[PDB]
Amino acid sequence: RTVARDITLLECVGKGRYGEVWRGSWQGENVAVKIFSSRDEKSWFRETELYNTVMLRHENILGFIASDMTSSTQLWLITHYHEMGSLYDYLQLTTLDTVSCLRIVLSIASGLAHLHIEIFGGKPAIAHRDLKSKNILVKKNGQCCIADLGLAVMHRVGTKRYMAPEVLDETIQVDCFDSYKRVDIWAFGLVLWEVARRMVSNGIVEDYKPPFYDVVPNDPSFEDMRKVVCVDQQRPNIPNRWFSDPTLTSLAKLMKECWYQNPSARLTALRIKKTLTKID
Amino acid sequence: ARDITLLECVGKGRYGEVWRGSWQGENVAVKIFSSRDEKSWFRETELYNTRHENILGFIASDMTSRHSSTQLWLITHYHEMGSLYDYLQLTTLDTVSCLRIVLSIASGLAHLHIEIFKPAIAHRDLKSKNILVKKNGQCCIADLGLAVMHSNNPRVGTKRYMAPEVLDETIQVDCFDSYKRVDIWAFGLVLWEVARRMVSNGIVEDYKPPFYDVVPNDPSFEDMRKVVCVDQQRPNIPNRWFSDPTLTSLAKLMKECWYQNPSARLTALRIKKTLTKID
Ligand SMILES: COc1cc(-c2cncc(-c3ccc(C4CCN(C)CC4)cc3)c2C)cc(OC)c1OC
Ligand SMILES: COc1cc(-c2cncc(-c3ccc(C4CCN(C)CC4)cc3)c2C)cc(OC)c1OC
Ligand SMILES: COc1cc(-c2cncc(-c3ccc(C4CCN(C)CC4)cc3)c2C)cc(OC)c1OC
Ligand SMILES: COc1cc(-c2cncc(-c3ccc(C4CCN(C)CC4)cc3)c2C)cc(OC)c1OC
Repeated sequence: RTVARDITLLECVGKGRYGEVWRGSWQGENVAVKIFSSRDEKSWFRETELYNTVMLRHENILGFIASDMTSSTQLWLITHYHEMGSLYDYLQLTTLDTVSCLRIVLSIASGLAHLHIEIFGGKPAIAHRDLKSKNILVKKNGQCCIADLGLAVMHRVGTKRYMAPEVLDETIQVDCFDSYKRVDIWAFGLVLWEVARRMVSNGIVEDYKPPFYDVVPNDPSFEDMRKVVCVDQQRPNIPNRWFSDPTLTSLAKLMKECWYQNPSARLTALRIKKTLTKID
Repeated sequence: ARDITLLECVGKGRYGEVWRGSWQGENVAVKIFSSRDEKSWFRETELYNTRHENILGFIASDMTSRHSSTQLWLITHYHEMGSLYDYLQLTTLDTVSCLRIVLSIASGLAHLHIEIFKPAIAHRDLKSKNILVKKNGQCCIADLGLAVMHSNNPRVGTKRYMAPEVLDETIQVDCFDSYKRVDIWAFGLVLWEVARRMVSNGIVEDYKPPFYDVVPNDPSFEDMRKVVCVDQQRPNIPNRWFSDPTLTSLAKLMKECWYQNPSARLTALRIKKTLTKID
């Protein structure tokens, strides 16, 4: 039999330190091709090792197609393609209503709970370790999927803006898998804040801002972040207008329970999921 | 043109399957791994991320999945003439062919073993089936699925070729030098398999695998341990070899691969040097 490995690279939809993401075509089908830089080659190996250990298949987890190494060395990760792009891009120039806001955040919680839970007979527990709005893609059915398991760990390293206090102050209990779950929940709390801001209530909505936009520069340093999160113990602002909306009022409670300095006190993904199904 | 056509199965076993294929009008080899061997696929892909005339040449490595099923591919150059194990079955050697083969294996292994500033690599599964014969009469080493790097769970490769310290599980698991030493033991056995097939004074031995005479067919780990560790057996040197200067030199080399004390064994580089001195 023939094995069609020909993947046409049609347009570049991302270019960073990680390398490049291309919209590609394989047998008429849209695929996403991440071409890794030498800088980021370790992320190809860790993600490939993860998918070689457990083939994750979930609505809210970016769909794996292939890992390819070709002879210098070329490292490609091939996934399902989501034309609407990242949540980060989508929130820039889209507002939400109650239904579309809750659909996004419950799909993210569902993806994250699925990563975090050990399923027997099954999958190991997985912590993502780089959860942010850029690593969440928007699907046409209004649900989201979590992308980029390049830093993931199965039972410091992530984007500085989203790092939990225990990462920034190096108190993270590195011997405890639960520590990495708790770091994901912190970041989930920030993403929730970024989404809730874009949900309209009483004709009011906040403009898109990244977490801590008002207290750190662009490309905050480790020290910038540690002073805000660890020393001053600052948390993102909850606007007054949220307290006139029952949904944003319940989401405010939820995000604050993801932001405790004490990691053990934070909600679990499974608890967040239960709470989000009782909202509306 | 990334397209690959699978033309015919050249091998089938617990490791999976290997296929002669076409790719850009060139012959290639395509290994599709068994589910059992997924960790080897990943380890080999890591190794190949680190090129040499006597190492199986890498083209590509792929993990593919839809739904619950995964395929693991390794694409390499194709060697028409097959494995050394195959080649030795119904070919005899003269002095020049015999040394060319063993000097090329020693070169490949020296290249694996030596850090370039490429890490140091111990193969851990050296055997005639994991060596391929090139048209120029030289060989290349294949199968880095168990290979270890230096700038992991059980102690196991192919039973018949396992070093005494592997069979009695006294091997220094944390010492990289231990893994090089296991390669030299197995290389000694490959030297013996090859030398048996070199004609001297109108005499040649039939192809036999290491320990053919002293263990049951398809020997167990206990079987190998009994003969290597308890009975202290080594492959027999046919007396006819001692009439030949080359086979006399090779018999001396392979005994310096077979000391029970791993620290006593020659280095790949010393074997390369000695084989370069022999004519
Ligand atoms: C190697 O590389 C790539 C390959 C492919 C690709 C193209 N056609 C067919 C396949 C295929 C899948 C499964 C079987 C068999 C094997 C197991 N048996 C039990 C029955 C089923 C055969 C063939 C693949 C894997 C796509 C790629 O990209 C999307 C590849 O990467 C560039
Ligand atoms: C986070 O990480 C990964 C993401 C993806 C991925 C999958 N679908 C779609 C996209 C995408 C497409 C298009 C835009 C923009 C382009 C400009 N304008 C027209 C709006 C749209 C953004 C994003 C991406 C980036 C693939 C990956 O790997 C192959 C990723 O790495 C795991
Ligand atoms: C990697 O990606 C894609 C691959 C393919 C594809 C192409 N040929 C053959 C296959 C295949 C066939 C059969 C088995 C199984 C059947 C059950 N049992 C008997 C074991 C063997 C597995 C695999 C696939 C999955 C199609 C895709 O999309 C249409 C892919 O997505 C881009
Ligand atoms: C050991 O290891 C790997 C080997 C190879 C490989 C490369 N060239 C040629 C071959 C070959 C061709 C043909 C025969 C013939 C011999 C006589 N006849 C009765 C049976 C068939 C044998 C062997 C192979 C097996 C590829 C691999 O992966 C791509 C290997 O895995 C690392």
